[PDB]
Amino acid sequence: NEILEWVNSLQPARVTRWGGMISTPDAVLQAVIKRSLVESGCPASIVNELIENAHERSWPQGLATLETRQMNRRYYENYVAKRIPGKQAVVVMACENQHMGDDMVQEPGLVMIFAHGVEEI
Amino acid sequence: SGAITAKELYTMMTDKNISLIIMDARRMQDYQDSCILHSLSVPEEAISPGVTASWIEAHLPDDSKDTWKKRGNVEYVVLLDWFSSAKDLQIGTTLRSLKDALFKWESKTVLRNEPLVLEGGYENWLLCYPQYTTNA
Repeated sequence: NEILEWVNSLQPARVTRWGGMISTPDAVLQAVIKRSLVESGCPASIVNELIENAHERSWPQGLATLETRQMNRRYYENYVAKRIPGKQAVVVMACENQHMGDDMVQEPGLVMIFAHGVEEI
Repeated sequence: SGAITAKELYTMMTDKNISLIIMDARRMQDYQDSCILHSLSVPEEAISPGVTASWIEAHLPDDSKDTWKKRGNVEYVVLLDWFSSAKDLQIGTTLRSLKDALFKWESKTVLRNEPLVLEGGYENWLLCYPQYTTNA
């Protein structure tokens, strides 16, 4: 479908600074990120939900608090993550991440924004 | 008051007897180029007049938030930028904005002591004590 095609159009991402995560991005940042998602051709059916899930207030339990994120850091390496074009941000899609639990990813996915250290594989 | 010299800060850092957080309010890239060992980046970009401690916190990466939330645990919070001293904390100034967020406006965390401004800033520190700095 339209979702899988978009996901496969994106480049695999490597997060090298988990400690650089921005868990409470402001609206201006969220709009900029959303723009890049839309411009990458993110389907209208999921784009709004992914951007909702770019903030800790909508992240699953395994990511929800700073304390949890510090504890779980070593498990985050196992995420299958795609690069949001031109940004220090990734998408983690539920379809790629069934091996991670429902407390690590929910449908349709989530967005993590970083200060730095996001690379391609 | 509200001040500390480089000598007094060096003595504090070398005598690990007193707890301290050093907050560097220079630009992101300036911090990355060179900063005081173990100092916290509260970048110029994350600071404007009238902002609250928690507004600053929301703009910080995870690792920086950990230190920010622990600011009430330590005896002293030391503030620095490139060139400023405690005399230079006028309205609109980055260090004045940071200090007011830490010590004047509404915050869940009360500091144990008034924040201290490093006299001469990072310019003076670099020349006095470059071995307590990230690049060699």
